[PDB]
Amino acid sequence: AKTIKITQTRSAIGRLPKHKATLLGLGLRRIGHTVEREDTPAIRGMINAVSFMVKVEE
Amino acid sequence: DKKSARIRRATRARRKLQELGATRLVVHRTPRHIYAQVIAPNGSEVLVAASTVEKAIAEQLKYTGNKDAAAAVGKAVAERALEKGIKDVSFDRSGFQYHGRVQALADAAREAGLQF
Amino acid sequence: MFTINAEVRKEQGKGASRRLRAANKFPAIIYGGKEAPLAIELDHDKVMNMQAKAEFYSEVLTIVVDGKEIKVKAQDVQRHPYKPKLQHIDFVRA
Amino acid sequence: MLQPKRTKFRKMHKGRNRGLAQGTDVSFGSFGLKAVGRGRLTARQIEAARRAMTRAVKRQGKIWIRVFPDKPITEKPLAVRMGKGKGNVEYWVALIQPGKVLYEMDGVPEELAREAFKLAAAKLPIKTTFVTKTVM
Amino acid sequence: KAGGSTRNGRDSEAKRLGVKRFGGESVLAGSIIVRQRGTKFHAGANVGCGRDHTLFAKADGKVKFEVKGPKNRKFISIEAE
RNA sequence: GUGAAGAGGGAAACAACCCAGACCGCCAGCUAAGGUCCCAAAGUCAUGGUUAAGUGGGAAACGAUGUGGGAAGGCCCAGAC
RNA sequence: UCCUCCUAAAGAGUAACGGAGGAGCACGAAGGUUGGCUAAUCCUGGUCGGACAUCAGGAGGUUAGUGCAAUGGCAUAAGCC
RNA sequence: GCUCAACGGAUAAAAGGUACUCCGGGGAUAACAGGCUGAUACCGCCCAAGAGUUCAUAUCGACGGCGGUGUUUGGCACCU
RNA sequence: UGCCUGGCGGCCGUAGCGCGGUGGUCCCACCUGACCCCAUGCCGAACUCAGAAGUGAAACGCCGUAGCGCCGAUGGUAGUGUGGGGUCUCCCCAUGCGAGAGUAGGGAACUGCCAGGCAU
Ligand SMILES: [Mg+2]
Ligand SMILES: [Mg+2]
Ligand SMILES: [Mg+2]
Ligand SMILES: [Mg+2]
Ligand SMILES: [Mg+2]
Ligand SMILES: [Mg+2]
Ligand SMILES: [Mg+2]
Ligand SMILES: [Mg+2]
Ligand SMILES: [Mg+2]
Ligand SMILES: [Mg+2]
Ligand SMILES: [Mg+2]
Ligand SMILES: [Mg+2]
Ligand SMILES: [Mg+2]
Ligand SMILES: [Mg+2]
Ligand SMILES: [Mg+2]
Ligand SMILES: [Mg+2]
Ligand SMILES: [Mg+2]
Ligand SMILES: [Mg+2]
Ligand SMILES: [Mg+2]
Ligand SMILES: [Mg+2]
Ligand SMILES: [Mg+2]
Ligand SMILES: [Mg+2]
Ligand SMILES: [Mg+2]
Ligand SMILES: [Mg+2]
Ligand SMILES: [Mg+2]
Ligand SMILES: [Mg+2]
Ligand SMILES: [Mg+2]
Ligand SMILES: [Mg+2]
Ligand SMILES: [Mg+2]
Ligand SMILES: [Mg+2]
Ligand SMILES: [Mg+2]
Ligand SMILES: [Mg+2]
Repeated sequence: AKTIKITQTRSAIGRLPKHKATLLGLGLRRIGHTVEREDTPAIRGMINAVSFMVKVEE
Repeated sequence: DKKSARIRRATRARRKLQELGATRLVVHRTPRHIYAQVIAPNGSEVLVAASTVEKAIAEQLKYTGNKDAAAAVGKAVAERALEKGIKDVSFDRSGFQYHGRVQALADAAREAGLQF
Repeated sequence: MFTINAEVRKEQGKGASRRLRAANKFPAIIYGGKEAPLAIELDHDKVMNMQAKAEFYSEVLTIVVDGKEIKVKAQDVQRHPYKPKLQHIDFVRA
Repeated sequence: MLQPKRTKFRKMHKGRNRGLAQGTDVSFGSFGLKAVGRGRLTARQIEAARRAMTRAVKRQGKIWIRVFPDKPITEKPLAVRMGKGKGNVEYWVALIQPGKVLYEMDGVPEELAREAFKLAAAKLPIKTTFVTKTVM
Repeated sequence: KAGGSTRNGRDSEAKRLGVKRFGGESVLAGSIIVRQRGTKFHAGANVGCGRDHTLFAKADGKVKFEVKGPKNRKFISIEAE
């Protein structure tokens, strides 16, 4: 119900700790990892925060 | 000037009773009249009031601004306060000296039954 | 008389204003009176030529937006700090 | 050579020189010498460009100096190791942002102000330009 | 070419002042809210002022920052909780 | 943040830079930075311009009818330069 | 060794043989409480009396004061009788 | 009752020399040289007030400005 | 319910100054007197008491007034979080936040409880 696909497209090696925690909150683990999350403003805020290294499919 | 220095002279004990939450008897003194009012601890509403400007008090008196009028006022405001169930207050001199008409008022209210 | 052609800004802010001054334009605003303020954009080389005269800053100017003439006056202008260019102009409805 | 008479403190941090300037418009006179680059102007560079335009106008017209050197600059002496306190105050500078009007001038023609400010800008490390009094 | 010194080597220890409990933050009675030198803040309802102008809670509840008075001074009060 | 304690690919080579985190094996595929004339894997790809300096492929104040584009101006078939 | 400000990057904290200043006490009242009061400076007039004593008025409104360094406070005065 | 002030105070109680020297270690740390840098130095250049009978630029060039080299005096302490 | 005044607040300058006007039945203020209660490091000035002949001069209150003070958009600019980039002492791009100053303009407060007076 209003769920979207989020796909990690870049690495998280040199990234900030807050961005690594945001990717953990989305549940992304490795590159090309496509995950399925609900569409809330909190989810959209994490995607906004790491939009450079994810790809939202909706 | 004189009004302002009286307010500066009163505004320490007024703020102290403001934070004590004290129901407070407020005296106001003129050369001709003397005023009294019992104020709630919020300071925004009154409970009872008495004066020498009222007819029921002034018509029994010689002059409205002597010690006998001030004692009649403190008696009337105490009997109205005890009618309304207000017994314990704190006396606000309102920047006057506790002396003369103010003291005779507070002694009348103590004698009529208020406790301060 | 100076007749200036303008267009209503579809978007505002810093990125838009930088991007207009990139594309040889500059924003302005018409305000005053009871009407709401109107966020316009002008051609830079035209208005930069028109402002060299003191008539520009004295007379009443006609601004055409959507074929709708608005008689204004030049209230204030923000200039580039070291280039002969215009950042932004305030127009008060006369 | 311009220099403050008194100072609240004798020395100052090195700081930075980022940002745009404030003395942008030609306030007092008719013609102006506007800074385009960024940097610091010493009191010697200011007084040399003042001499070059005072002589180029034959004391005709009036010349304003919009800047003032108020930042002390320290240097350590030669063959002194890097510790043991901050260096000694040697000279005074004025921090210059782009857009700062450095000088103003009136009472002279435009072409004379061009050749005077050109003789002055040849004494200055930063790149300048010529400006006039704009209405508004 | 050896020489120099520095008459300016001193400094004192950091006293760890500031606001210990912020707004909307439930405290116990006696909890230190603010340590400060002067009365940069002032004591409101259910808030005592210490010997060193320290603001402590006289009761339990939430901290309320508010601006009152003609001088626009900043008061700290404890809301009930 | 990386190295330290981290290999791999690129930056000619180049701990700390860019991409990216090596369980093992495969004569399988897709990609990152960076690249596609030969050394040396992949476009002598397409379309439209600029440069003539080997600029690219090292550097300033300043200087100069180099050349491309744009907006305006003042003289001018009552004859301009 | 201790205190104050800056460096210190708007919570705390944060270094250098970095920039500037102080302390190693005092007070039996300079503490407590009640009551009351409100400065600096300048102007005018005025015996000795003068730039400047004291006195009266006026502007001002804390630019003063705080036992001592600086900072933060202080009119409900924490200042003064 | 301690200027134990070297102020978390080695003891109640303590200054120096070694080119007559010695041991353990360090390129964690100096002198030589190299390296980085280029303040300084040196070599150029820009403007041109003037000097040069007149005449800024034959030769010089004040006040000031921009670079180059790595060449002096130095800075750092990366190798030993 | 209307007007006016006094007291106590709320709020803390859109509420404050200034300028002009205006008020006295009541109230308030000044006032009259002081041997007394009480008071002056002298003084009934203040504090206090006993009063009410006079006056609204001052103060205070009210009304008006934009010389200020104050408030204050819209747009833009500065800055900046993240990511990227350059000619990297400093800037640019995408995106998010977004001032200060200034401008137009606003603006000569609003409101609660009690008591009294005159009208209604
Ligand atoms: Mg941006
Ligand atoms: Mg590696
Ligand atoms: Mg390689
Ligand atoms: Mg590598
Ligand atoms: Mg390489
Ligand atoms: Mg492929
Ligand atoms: Mg690619
Ligand atoms: Mg090949
Ligand atoms: Mg801090
Ligand atoms: Mg911080
Ligand atoms: Mg004391
Ligand atoms: Mg008191
Ligand atoms: Mg005198
Ligand atoms: Mg010791
Ligand atoms: Mg120790
Ligand atoms: Mg040995
Ligand atoms: Mg070493
Ligand atoms: Mg060496
Ligand atoms: Mg060099
Ligand atoms: Mg040099
Ligand atoms: Mg000659
Ligand atoms: Mg020469
Ligand atoms: Mg030169
Ligand atoms: Mg080191
Ligand atoms: Mg070597
Ligand atoms: Mg009036
Ligand atoms: Mg009297
Ligand atoms: Mg009057
Ligand atoms: Mg804005
Ligand atoms: Mg603003
Ligand atoms: Mg006002
Ligand atoms: Mg008024």
